[PDB]
Amino acid sequence: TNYLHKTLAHVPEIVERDGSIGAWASEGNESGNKLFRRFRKMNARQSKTFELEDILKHHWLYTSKYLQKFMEAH
DNA sequence: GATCTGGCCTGTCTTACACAGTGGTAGTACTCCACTGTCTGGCTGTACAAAAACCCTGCAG
Ligand SMILES: [Ca+2]
Repeated sequence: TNYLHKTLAHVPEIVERDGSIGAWASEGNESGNKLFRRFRKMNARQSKTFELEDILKHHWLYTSKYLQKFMEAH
């Protein structure tokens, strides 16, 4: 199997090349698709010319350190 | 084999059923900038009088 060669063959080499493995997973991005879905449901403009423009604008807003920092939630 | 007739099909006309909700854009009717000088009315040191509701008291029964 492919996964087996990967996990036996370069793991020490890669964690030497970088210093971790999970710290470069695409994992998080598959989560963020959830986000996209939700936005499309609720903050749509119902116009395919703009729908993406609006979605991207709201998304970017959602992913700024600034506004999250305002989200204290001690 | 001619005839007939109820039941079936096509086409018809009529009453319903989703299409909100979301963002960008604009006109527009409603509201504070700075500058002002002035006045009323709450505040404050005690002393003075006026109401209120009870508690005792006293006379009356
Ligand atoms: Ca209806």
